[PDB]
Amino acid sequence: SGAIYVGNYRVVNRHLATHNDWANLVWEDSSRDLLVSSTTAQGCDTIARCDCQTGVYYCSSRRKHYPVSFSKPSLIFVEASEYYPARYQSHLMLAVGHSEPGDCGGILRCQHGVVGIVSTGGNGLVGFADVRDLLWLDEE
Ligand SMILES: [Zn+2]
Repeated sequence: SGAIYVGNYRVVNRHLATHNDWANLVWEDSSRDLLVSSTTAQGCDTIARCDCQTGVYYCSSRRKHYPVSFSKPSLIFVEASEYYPARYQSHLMLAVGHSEPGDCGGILRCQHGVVGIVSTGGNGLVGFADVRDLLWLDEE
């Protein structure tokens, strides 16, 4: 589990979104595994605006933050998980590291701020849904 809080937005894995999220929907994209809902309180997070490929991510199934190198966001085939069938996921970054389903929502951060959240795992990789292209998260 986990979310990003920026402005009056809450960014969550689409597959973990709640009824309240869907009832206060700003934007969602199944192909990206992302959903954004509206918040009353202002968020603590800053979104990275950059093309970093190194950062640190939180792994709940290890209670640890790990430094990682990761690929640039792309359209990647993802094997079946507990929460999706095998499918193509867009805007996905991969790193070598540990990720189980409940690790979804852990933040990946670089020197510029939040890069994305954990969205995929298995076979010794961790996949992250990028948010750095969502420039509208920083305004309105
Ligand atoms: Zn960066």
